[PDB]
Amino acid sequence: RVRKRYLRQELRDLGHRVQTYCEDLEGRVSEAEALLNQQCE
Amino acid sequence: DYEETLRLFKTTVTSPNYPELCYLVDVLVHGNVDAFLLIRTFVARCIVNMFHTRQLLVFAHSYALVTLIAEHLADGALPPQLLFHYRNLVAVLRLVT
Amino acid sequence: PITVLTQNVLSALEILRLVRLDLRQLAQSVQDTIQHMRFLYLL
Amino acid sequence: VLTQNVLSALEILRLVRLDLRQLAQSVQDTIQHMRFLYLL
Amino acid sequence: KRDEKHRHVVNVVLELPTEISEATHPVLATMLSKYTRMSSLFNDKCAFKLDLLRMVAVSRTRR
Amino acid sequence: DEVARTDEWKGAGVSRLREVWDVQHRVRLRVLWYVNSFWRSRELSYDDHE
Amino acid sequence: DRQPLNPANIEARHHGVSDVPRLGAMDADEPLFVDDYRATDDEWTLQKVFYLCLMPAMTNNRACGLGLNLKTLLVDLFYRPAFLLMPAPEDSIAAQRQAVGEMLTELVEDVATDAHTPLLQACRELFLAVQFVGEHVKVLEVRAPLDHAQRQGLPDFISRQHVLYNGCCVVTAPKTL
Repeated sequence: RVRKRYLRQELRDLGHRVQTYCEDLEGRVSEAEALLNQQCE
Repeated sequence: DYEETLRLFKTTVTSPNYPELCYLVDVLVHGNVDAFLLIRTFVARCIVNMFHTRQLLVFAHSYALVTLIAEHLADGALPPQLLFHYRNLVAVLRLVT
Repeated sequence: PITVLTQNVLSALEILRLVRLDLRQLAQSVQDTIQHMRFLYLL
Repeated sequence: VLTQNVLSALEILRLVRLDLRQLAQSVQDTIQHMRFLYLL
Repeated sequence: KRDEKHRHVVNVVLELPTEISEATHPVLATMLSKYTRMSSLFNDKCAFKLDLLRMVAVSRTRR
Repeated sequence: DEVARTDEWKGAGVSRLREVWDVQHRVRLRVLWYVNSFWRSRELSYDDHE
Repeated sequence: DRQPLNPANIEARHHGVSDVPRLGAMDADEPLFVDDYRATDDEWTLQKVFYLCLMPAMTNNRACGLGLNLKTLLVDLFYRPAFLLMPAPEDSIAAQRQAVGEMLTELVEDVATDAHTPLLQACRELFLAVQFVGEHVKVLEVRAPLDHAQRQGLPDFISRQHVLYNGCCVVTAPKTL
């Protein structure tokens, strides 16, 4: 029971970090595409 | 005065020939608005037929279905008397409050 | 003698679209996988 | 008026690749952590 | 090969009669794409059958 | 005059409140963290190997 | 289960989306599956009035609670080629009865069908609601200390109270199911 609970907690923990990193990558690729298409004046 | 509606409810909930699919549609709907609105035409036909073929008011075994019929199936669909029975059940709940 | 010039931006737009789909699928697939493992074994 | 901007963005996209490598290493590290500890 | 896995998830798991195929049932295609990504749960085949029922239901509305 | 540790302890205050369970997840208690604690000054190290 | 539901052990149901892992956990007890919606205070009071005051008065304690094994029920009920191959038939009622199955025939036919709606049209109309299926019946234990005015004498009295989830209130024994 202890092991299952701790594994569940850690596995849920990493998914949120995955979400945040995917947000970072989405924003950065949008920035790259935007600056390639059109600059900001 | 809600005594006629309560007489009908009394005969309904103590009737051994209460339809068996009412429980199934109850456990399908969960008191979810959207699941009801999808099944909405189905249950209206069901209640009208079960009121004419036998003198009982089906889907009266659950709070969710009676209040959903009262709110959603009042735009027509139901005859006004049949609708008034569900309206009166909800009015009884308000009066107890 | 015309060796280097600006690049087509439509190619980069398609590349960005593919990356964006990849990002949505990363997030959703990770969440679905963790949930499937949780419900199958950790309950 | 555009090539300079795309290379000046590449100057940060290199750091982005670095962060991708860092996150992948972290994910593998967490999986190894869990696999070692919690699977008796 | 994927042919064996899809034949399994169509005949052994989903027990779907041969008269229903991929050419006939596009929602079955979109579901088979995701069903085979999980290897377990093949024992309680009733979970997959009900899921295909509810996906066919969500597909066949008027809204 | 001179400052007292009591007044700056109160003024510096609390900024953390964390809920911790025991290993077997029987009981929850809260941990309170203060910014004036001598804990902050030491800059000692922490680690967890597998 | 043994322990109170933590905020993370309450899972949201995804309707209209494939949810096979939830369907595998229909008989699982550790996670609790819910809709997005939470009952307000007012309708909470009305639901209590209906079940605690109206129903036992009108039935004289003749009601009971049951749960349906709706996984196998809905599978063997709707897993026909009639429902799987729903077109985006107005045959004879005999062929409709054969196609829709014996159980759905004796369940729906005289109940929810008019001259505008044959048996199979009514059964298709019912089949749509299957997309919101939900899980198997559960019984939950509710623990609550009383309000601060009732709690004063015997402060350590944790009241306990049992409720039915994914269940029905029934007034008859279902013959067909």
